[PDB]
Amino acid sequence: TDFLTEAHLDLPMEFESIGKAGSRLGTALAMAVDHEINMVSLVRNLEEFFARESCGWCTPCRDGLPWSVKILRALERGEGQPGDIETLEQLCRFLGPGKTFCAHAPGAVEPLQSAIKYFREEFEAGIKQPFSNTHLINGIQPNLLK
Amino acid sequence: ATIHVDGKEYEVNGADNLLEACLSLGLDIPYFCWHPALGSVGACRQCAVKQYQNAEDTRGRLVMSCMTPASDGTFISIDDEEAKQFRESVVEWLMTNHPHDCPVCEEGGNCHLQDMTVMTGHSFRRYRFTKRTHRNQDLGPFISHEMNRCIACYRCVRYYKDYAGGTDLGVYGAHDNVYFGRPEDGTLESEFSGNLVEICPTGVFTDKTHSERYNRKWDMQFAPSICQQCSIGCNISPGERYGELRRIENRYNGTVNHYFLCDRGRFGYGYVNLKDRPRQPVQRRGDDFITLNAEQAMQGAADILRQSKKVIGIGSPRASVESNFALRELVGEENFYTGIAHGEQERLQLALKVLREGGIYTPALREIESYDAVLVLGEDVTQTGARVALAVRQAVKGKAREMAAAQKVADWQIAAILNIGQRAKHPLFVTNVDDTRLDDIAAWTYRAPVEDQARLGFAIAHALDNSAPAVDGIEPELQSKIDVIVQALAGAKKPLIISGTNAGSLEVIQAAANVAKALKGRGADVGITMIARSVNSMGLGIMGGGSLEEALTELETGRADAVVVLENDLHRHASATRVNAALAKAPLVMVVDHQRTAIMENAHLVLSAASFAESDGTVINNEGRAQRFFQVYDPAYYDSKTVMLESWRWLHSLHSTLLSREVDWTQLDHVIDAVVAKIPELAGIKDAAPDATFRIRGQKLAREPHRYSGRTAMRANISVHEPRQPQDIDTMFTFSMEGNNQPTAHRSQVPFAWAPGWNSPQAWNKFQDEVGGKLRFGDPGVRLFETSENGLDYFTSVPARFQPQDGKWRIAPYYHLFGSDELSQRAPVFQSRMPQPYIKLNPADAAKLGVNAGTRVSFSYDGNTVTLPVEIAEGLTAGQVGLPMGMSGIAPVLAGAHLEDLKEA
Amino acid sequence: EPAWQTRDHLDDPVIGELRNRFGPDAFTVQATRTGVPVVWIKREQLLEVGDFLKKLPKPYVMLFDLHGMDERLRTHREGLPAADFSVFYHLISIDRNRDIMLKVALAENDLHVPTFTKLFPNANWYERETWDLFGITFDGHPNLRRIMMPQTWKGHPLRKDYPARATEFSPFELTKAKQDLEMEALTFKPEEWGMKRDFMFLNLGPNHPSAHGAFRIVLQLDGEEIVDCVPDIGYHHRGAEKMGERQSWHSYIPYTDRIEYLGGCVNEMPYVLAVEKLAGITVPDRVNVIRVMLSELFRINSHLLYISTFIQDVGAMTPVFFAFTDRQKIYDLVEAITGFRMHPAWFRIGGVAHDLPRGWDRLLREFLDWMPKRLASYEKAALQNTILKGRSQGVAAYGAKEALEWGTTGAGLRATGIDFDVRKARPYSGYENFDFEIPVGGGVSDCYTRVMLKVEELRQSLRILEQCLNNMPEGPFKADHPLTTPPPKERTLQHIETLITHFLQVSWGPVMPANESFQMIEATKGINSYYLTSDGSTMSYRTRIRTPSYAHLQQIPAAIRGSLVSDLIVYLGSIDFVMSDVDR
Ligand code: SF4
Ligand code: SF4
Ligand code: SF4
Ligand code: SF4
Ligand code: FES
Ligand SMILES: [Ca+2]
Repeated sequence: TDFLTEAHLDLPMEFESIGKAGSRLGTALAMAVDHEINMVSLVRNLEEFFARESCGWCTPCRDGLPWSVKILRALERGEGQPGDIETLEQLCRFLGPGKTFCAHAPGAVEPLQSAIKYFREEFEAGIKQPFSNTHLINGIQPNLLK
Repeated sequence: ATIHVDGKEYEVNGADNLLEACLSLGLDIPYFCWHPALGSVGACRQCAVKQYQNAEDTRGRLVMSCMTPASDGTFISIDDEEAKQFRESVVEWLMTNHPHDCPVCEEGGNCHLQDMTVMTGHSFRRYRFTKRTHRNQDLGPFISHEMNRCIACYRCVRYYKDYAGGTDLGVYGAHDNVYFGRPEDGTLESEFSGNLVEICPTGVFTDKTHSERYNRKWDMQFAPSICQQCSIGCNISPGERYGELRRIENRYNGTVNHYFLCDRGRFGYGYVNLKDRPRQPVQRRGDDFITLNAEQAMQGAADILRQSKKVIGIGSPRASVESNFALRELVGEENFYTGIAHGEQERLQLALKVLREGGIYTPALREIESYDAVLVLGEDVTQTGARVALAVRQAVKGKAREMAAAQKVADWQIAAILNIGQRAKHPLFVTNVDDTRLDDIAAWTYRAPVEDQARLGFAIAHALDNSAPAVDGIEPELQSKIDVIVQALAGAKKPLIISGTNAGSLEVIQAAANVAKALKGRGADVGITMIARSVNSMGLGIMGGGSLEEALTELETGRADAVVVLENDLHRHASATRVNAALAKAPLVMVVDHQRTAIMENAHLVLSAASFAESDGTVINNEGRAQRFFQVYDPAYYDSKTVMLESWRWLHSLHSTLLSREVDWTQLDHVIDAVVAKIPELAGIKDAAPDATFRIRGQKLAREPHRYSGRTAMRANISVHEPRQPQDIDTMFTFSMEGNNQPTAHRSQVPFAWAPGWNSPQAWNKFQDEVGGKLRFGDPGVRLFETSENGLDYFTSVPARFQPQDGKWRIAPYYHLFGSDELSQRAPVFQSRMPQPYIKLNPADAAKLGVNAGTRVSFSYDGNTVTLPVEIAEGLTAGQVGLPMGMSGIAPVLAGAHLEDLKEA
Repeated sequence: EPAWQTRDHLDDPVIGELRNRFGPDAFTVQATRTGVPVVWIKREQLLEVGDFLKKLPKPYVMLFDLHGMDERLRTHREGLPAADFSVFYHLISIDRNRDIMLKVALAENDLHVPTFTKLFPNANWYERETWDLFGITFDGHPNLRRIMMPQTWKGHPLRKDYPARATEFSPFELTKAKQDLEMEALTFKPEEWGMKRDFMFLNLGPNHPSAHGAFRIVLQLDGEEIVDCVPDIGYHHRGAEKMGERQSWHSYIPYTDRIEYLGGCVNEMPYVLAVEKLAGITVPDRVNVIRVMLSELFRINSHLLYISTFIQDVGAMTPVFFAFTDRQKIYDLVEAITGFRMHPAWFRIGGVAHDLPRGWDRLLREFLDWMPKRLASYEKAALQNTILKGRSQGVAAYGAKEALEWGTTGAGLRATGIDFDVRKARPYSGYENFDFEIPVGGGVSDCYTRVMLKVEELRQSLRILEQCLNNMPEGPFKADHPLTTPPPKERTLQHIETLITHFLQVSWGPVMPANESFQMIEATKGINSYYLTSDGSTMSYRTRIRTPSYAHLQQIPAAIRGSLVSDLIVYLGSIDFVMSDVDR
């Protein structure tokens, strides 16, 4: 289920009330996160669970939850690179209902998109390195894309 | 139904899903996990389109087109930006773990994953992390395993398990460590494991035999040919390079063998590349082997034939219709002998009489999958006609298909079909001398001698129709099982009776004909199938002639002093001692053959004939369909001293030089017209393929792809001057790229499938009118005979029970897919796959002889004491001894033959 | 809307004029990426449509192109009229700065069109070539004879059912053709050659001791005066368009190099721009600047060759040595950049093969310092010589009307005073970002006027090189399109998606979606254009190459008639043609 802030604490625990807030009522067993917990680490643990509990049937969950896991691991260690949060948002919008075979992957990406929506400064603080996908090959001039 | 794709109206079939409907219209949707034969499971999520509720809808929703029915008035969009971005993202997610392997991967240039990576327009990698790896397994001598290249599309497991009925391949592991293979290293047990190399869209399962002498797909020279390894007649595309046959790909025939071969056809092509094949005519002069060219060999052969007083010709079921006819014309109709035994020829003629005179429609191989009950009598189809066993498996799963259709579940939603049809299946009753490979799905298996199987068939025919002759001496529990078979067959809308000549019994074929007649008399839509032995067995039976025994007596009595043996080793159809004596007594033996046989030691002349890869011709398959196979390559292109001609070309030039003292290297269409004029029963083979004047808008049909490479360097080590392009006067194909292979060309013979953007075997979708259907403008091949209006009579010759007599031993045939076909045995890759020859014994009989499992016993037949190690066969009936047919020394004429002096060595 | 987008051009005023004159059902408008209105006209209305376009208020005065197409194997002909064959007519209105293609459909059996020679006199050779390569008869043509193949040739090579590869060589055919060449002078009939009527007959060729090729001219002479002359061409026919139907989109670039062999990258440019139109590729600015650099360097190379050849034809022998030293300097820079001298094959679909090597600006600066003093020396030593002026001025002059009616482009058309350069009128490859003038003549196209216009074009190309050296963008040398062929090499060598794209693009070929494109450029000798038809495959369905040397050689008899033979030699030297460009 999606994370909610303290402003949403004055909301009735009904399906339709939490639905319009941008979350799900779910099992109605709420879990509270204090200020001491880094949200990047918490969502990394959540995504590690959701990526190791994939059944491997369908491509977006099976091959996109580990990509988000590795991105969140890089953000945890400060090794994030530009385009990582954009990749997380693309994963969130491309693992929704209908895109994947079952509902495990939308429920996987709901806390990720909620944490990006409400706590983007914690995710932006993990990007410290410039983007580097290629290493220089001697004798070959690279295509310096702008 | 009516759909609207990207604002354009289309009329489709409402029973199909959206992906196959759009691929049938020429639209390009990327896809991985869907197959036209396997159904839709919606795993890979590659086929995503955007569906709208109505015409005035803007938002839409992403749906999987393989799982979306093509209902009437369905509005979708393929080129929607969101759908394109999602398909690119799916390809990118597949590409995150893919190995940097394309240069050193055997699927390069033939890869569906490459085609769909390019088709989505995804060429920039923004993934910087590590990629998962996997160890590889050893899958045997045929399939090479490379698990890193997998995209987890689940096609292999769905095909091998849900379609092929195999058990040893599966999916293991979890979330992103899914593994596809066997639980341990070992050979893939299925007889149809070779189709994994075309089912797998990546390089995980590859042809190891091709991977030895690997070349890329653009470098192959292809031809549309017919597989020569049994009588089914599956359409194949042999591809060659550098003068040797490199690969056998499946060629799509929507009426016969649509997407699938068997492993004998796919991998038993290695005999073509053997270095001991005859490549020049060789004449014996004392102890000298003089190599001749074509002209002087023809002159000397015709002179020696002219001095002879009577020349006889021994044909073969391996040779084509044209070559057998050319031998028949050379030696005369009364002197022509079919090179098979008298019992084999009698069974073949009876099977042909049942097929073209019994009044019962004989289905094609594709049409077998629509029957509601199957009775296989005495024929081990998995070892002799394997694709018929695959089609029988499909017909068996037809009951689950019908149960799912009763619940309004679409036919492409395969998972729901298998869920509804848990273990309910159509009735299958197989009879054999032992257990068959269809026993896992058979409703009942009858392990009995051939007489007892025939008596079971006659009892089934009598219980279905009381006009049929009755059987006396049926046990009450056998009678109960017969009654079970009778109520299963009588309640079937489309019953199918399969038999064949491999059982070695005439009475089995007679009983199958009686069952089919009894079902026909009740008003059922009964079909009958007869499995022959060799590729042109039905053609040789239609041509007719004497048996091999008559030719042997003609040689022994001295009435014939010249014998011409065409593509026959003569040891698989008669005893070796008698054949050797008759050939040593004959003052002239001329063997026209393409394989080094044992009878060329005493042959005066050996004509280096061409195999199927180097020749054109026509073959009649087990259902009486004439099919034209085309030459793949010219053998004289790389080795200019190679004189290797068609067998009909050799024999026609020999006839011309015998008559007018002048050679005549004729054309194929002339021999075809001669067959049509002389033999009216083979008049349909004119329409099997168009003649050599056939053009597509004035140009011929290309044998090699457009990007065929190295044309000024493959022969540069011999000479820097480029040789002349080999001219093809026999057929409409050319030995070059200068031709047509367009998927919209008005033709039925397609050498290989390639469309731009579709380099994989998925280009056959572009070559069909609808995917998974027929070839556009019809499938190649024409049925020779129609169904007769009136059928035969009931065969009253009911055999007695099998009596185990002391001293005698009835030989039960044990056919093997790798080892019973002669040319397939000659293939070096089959030597590892083929098993050690085990003589099969009952536990009671082995206890009577005191021999255990593995000890060697020696038996004598025709004065030949040979030794074999014993394997215990519990399903065998006492008084019988099991022999592996076609193997080293065990000719297939031993089926039903008695045996003497079975003693421990 | 990018420049490569498929347009129908229904907003062109010529479409409205044609609708108002002939009715809305008289023709079919085809949407293409050619950049021009493509209009399928019925065959019986072709002559009146051409006359109506010739009599417009701002008329279509030039027949730019005329050729056939075999459409029997074309599968994606949606929205097109039924045609086994077709004939297209490309017409240019200079006053409108517009152009229109007219297409006539033809059935397989009825392969005859009315001749266009009455409306446009330069249609003669185009119709001869279309008959030669397609078997399309032109009714009313004066001498419809073969122009590329010999007269004793069977079949039409550009048809789809004609085998492209070389036939097996035979000494019998060589001996027969040698005997035919020997008895050609003995049994010469001046009726099959299109001629009529003390009238000497002479053959100039076939071998010619010059650098523009080897071709034969049959001269009819009254003493020294030339009464009539027809050229025998096709001696240098390499079948380049048929090879366009046989190579992939990527592997055909070296063949585009050898169309005219003094141009190199200038010849590569229209082909790669047309393929990028088919691919939907908008190349970045650095690609445009690099391609302009190489085109201008090769333009200077070709112009130096042309000026040297003209001076040597006049009779001075030293400036060819000096300008070949200058050509060596240019070749040093080109060898450093591309790796080759005269056929670099360096342009790619989406960019160039490599980046510029580190240090190229030093060689460019050295050449830019070397060139102008040498050019001034050439002028003062040979081009201001009064003997050269007497040999050149007033020799084979024509006005703007003769240049327009014969399709003459390049320095001759601008020497007639018509300011029509492709780099300014219809800009391509970012030529709008360079400041350069277009030299024009006074209204009369002499040999001398053409040579001095080429000198001024050389100076303007030096100016372009100066601006490009002072202002060089930093960026990619290839576009970021999925159809950029090949992809950048380092990403190919370490990324699997790029490796897959590279694998399929170099082996099977890049898949161009089914469309028609066209690119016209100002080459070194005139206007060079590529017209490309893709049937959705990895090969070109049709590759039509319009070259200016063909039009200039067809203009040869209309300008040298009544002159001497030395004047003919000077006119040949001042045309700036090569025979490979004529025959291709
Ligand atoms: S989304 Fe569901 S079906 Fe798809 S792989 Fe994940 S757990 Fe399996
Ligand atoms: S399976 Fe296909 S994409 Fe993968 S390495 Fe092989 S050719 Fe390349
Ligand atoms: S091994 Fe091949 S067929 Fe099987 S899931 Fe992987 S990619 Fe698909
Ligand atoms: S079933 Fe018979 S014809 Fe078909 S591939 Fe196998 S051996 Fe060949
Ligand atoms: S093809 Fe439809 S999801 Fe795989
Ligand atoms: Ca042949």
